Amino acid sequence: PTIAHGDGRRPSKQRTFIVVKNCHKHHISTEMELSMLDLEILHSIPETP
Amino acid sequence: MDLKVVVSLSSRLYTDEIAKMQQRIGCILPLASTHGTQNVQGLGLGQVYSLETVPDYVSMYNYLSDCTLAVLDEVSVDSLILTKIVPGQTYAIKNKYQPFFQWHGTGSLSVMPPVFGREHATVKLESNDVDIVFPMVLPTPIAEEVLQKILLFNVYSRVVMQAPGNADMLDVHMHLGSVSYLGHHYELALPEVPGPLGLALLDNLSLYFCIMVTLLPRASMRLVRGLNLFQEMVPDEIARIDLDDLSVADDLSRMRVMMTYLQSLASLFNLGPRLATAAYSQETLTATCWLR
Amino acid sequence: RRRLQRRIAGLLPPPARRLNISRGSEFTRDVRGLVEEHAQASSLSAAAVWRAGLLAPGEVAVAWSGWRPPVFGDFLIHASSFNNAEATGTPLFQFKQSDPFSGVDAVFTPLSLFILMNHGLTRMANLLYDSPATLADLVPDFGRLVADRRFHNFITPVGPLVENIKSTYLNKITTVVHGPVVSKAIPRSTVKVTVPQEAFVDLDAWLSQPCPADARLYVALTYEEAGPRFTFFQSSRGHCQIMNILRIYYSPSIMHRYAVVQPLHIEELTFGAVACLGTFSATDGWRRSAFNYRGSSLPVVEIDSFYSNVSDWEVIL
Repeated sequence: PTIAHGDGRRPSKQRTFIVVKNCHKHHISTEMELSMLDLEILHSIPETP
Repeated sequence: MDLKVVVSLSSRLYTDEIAKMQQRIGCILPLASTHGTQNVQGLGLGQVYSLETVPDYVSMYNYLSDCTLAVLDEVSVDSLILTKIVPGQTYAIKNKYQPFFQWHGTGSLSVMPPVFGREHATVKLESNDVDIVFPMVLPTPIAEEVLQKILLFNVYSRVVMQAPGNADMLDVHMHLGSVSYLGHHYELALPEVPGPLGLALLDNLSLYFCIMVTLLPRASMRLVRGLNLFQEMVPDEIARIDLDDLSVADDLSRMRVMMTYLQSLASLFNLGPRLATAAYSQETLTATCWLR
Repeated sequence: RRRLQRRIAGLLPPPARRLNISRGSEFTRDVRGLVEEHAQASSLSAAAVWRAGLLAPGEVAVAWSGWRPPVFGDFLIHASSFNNAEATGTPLFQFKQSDPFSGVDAVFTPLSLFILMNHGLTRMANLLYDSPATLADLVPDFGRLVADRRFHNFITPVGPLVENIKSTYLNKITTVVHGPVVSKAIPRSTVKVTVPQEAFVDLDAWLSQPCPADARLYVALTYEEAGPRFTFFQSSRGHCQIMNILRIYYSPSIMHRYAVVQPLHIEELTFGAVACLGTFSATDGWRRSAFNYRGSSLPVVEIDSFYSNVSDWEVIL
């Protein structure tokens, strides 16, 4: 909006502002070991206690 | 009362043609007809300012004063919706001309035919084989000074290509290479090699002007012998008592061709379609003007 | 083909020019619709705008008559350079400033122009402007710009003032550059161009067949021996006549300028220039009056009903 000025000035008209806001992506990744022996144990079925 | 002259294109444009046209979305151009749809061959100064013939200022000025003019409004991909100027109403034009002469409020604008090179005022369309030549629109005192300075440059280039003992090529260029108006000190693009045997712009006007001022002194002598003493004190008397005997057929022929070359030239130095501005706001480079 | 009917019924009707009146005491709806003309002003309400029709395109029509709205050219001036007691209708003369990017303007009424030229008419000039020096530097080199006789192509007449808000430091005036001079106030009242009587001369009175529809006001700078003068001609002829007619009228002063000084130079050779200022009714115009200041008065020429239309400057010789 604008104020009507009585004095001598160049009158500013209807002003309308267009502004854009972009997003930021963020990537995150950690690494975790797992052994092959307990993976084979997972693939195996146990019999003895 | 509507004014949309929508000129349609046969084959639609590319992207870069629109990229050139959107930077000339406020200039004016002459039409051929005042009808609601047209084709592209009637647009601004293609048929008279072509690149294949020798162009002259005279027929370009005659065609520019001849037909209606039109500011352009929208450039679609295959249509150029524009509006023509009638003397009833007032319009909004923009100074998007490549020799950028800064306008002013309540100034008077002259729609001139292009002098500063075809490539400065063109939109080279390829999809259709047309060259939309936009006419030069620039304020009237600058129009007067640039006409004087292109004309004297033409005459002075022609006399130094006539004989190198006449003048120096820097001396003609360090005066007529600049136009000055309200401190805006511009520099003019001058074709330093126009080429002999005409074949260039501003030869036919310069030829007209030089034949006119060649035929001028015996014309003044004849028109003071036809009729007083005040008129015979301002010029020198060597232009007064020069001949007093020429053959009447050649005298009448010279006087008649001097009169035609004067009336065409004097109609020409009035810049034809003249526009008068009201409030030129160069925050948006917009001038508000009407047809005067 | 019927949508076109409803559209062309709206684009059809020209204004009904003739009308069969029956009795003048009737004052029926048809003659009221003939005499009604819409205003350029209403109060800011929905009913008032929607009845006055202010939002109509091109003209003002409640929902092409030979009538067009005017165009205003607003100038911002140093408030000392324009005496704010001057009336509405005075022809202003904006000087094209030699400063490259100056957003301030230097307009002149002819009274303020008179003290620029010389440095009752002179009494009202020095009472309206006590200071002949703050205008002598608006034009930066007046002696050079007149001594080379290129003063006529620098002054652009911008027609009469119509509304002037009196601000304190930097003054804003609204002129009319082209078209019909009329006021924009909440009571609308007539604006009449006032030119000083000693400066204004006539041209049918100086010459002493047909009657034209309008007469044209002319302004005329001329370079004399004792400085330039701004005479104001009124004529009812055409321009191409008026150039020869004023050449006849100045043919005394042309010989006087060639006689009292001999122009050894070449830029001195012009003898003034004339520019048209617009048309007015040739029948009942220029009824004289006097412009009353706080202490004195000058006689003034009050041209009513102006159509402001500026032309360019054409030399006289």
